[PDB]
Amino acid sequence: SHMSTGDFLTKGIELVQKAIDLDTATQYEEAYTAYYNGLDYLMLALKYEKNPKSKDLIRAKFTEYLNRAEQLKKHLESEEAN
Amino acid sequence: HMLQSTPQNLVSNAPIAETAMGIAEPPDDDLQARLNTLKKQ
Repeated sequence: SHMSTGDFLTKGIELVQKAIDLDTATQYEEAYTAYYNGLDYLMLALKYEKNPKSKDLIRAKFTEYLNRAEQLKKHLESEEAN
Repeated sequence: HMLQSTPQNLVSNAPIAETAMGIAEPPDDDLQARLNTLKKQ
């Protein structure tokens, strides 16, 4: 019922670029949310990608942003408990 | 205090803008597992 016309990869990148700006600004709450939004799009880009070289690059970048988002989350859990 | 230095455990792996540039012109199992964990609460 909806055609999936847009590029999930470039949407994911758009959201990660925003996350990076927020992360740099120490706006970690907002950055964390931006990262996970970006990652949901990159995960779908990965699931549906048919070029193995492209999949390899998407995987490498996904992992990097996921590592960072996980760090932010632990930090926020720490501030929340304290 | 109003301000605090960013903690060293957050500084060290801070992104540079360059990481997300030039990727796209405008194995997966453990990755989806970690994303599932990340989004909760």
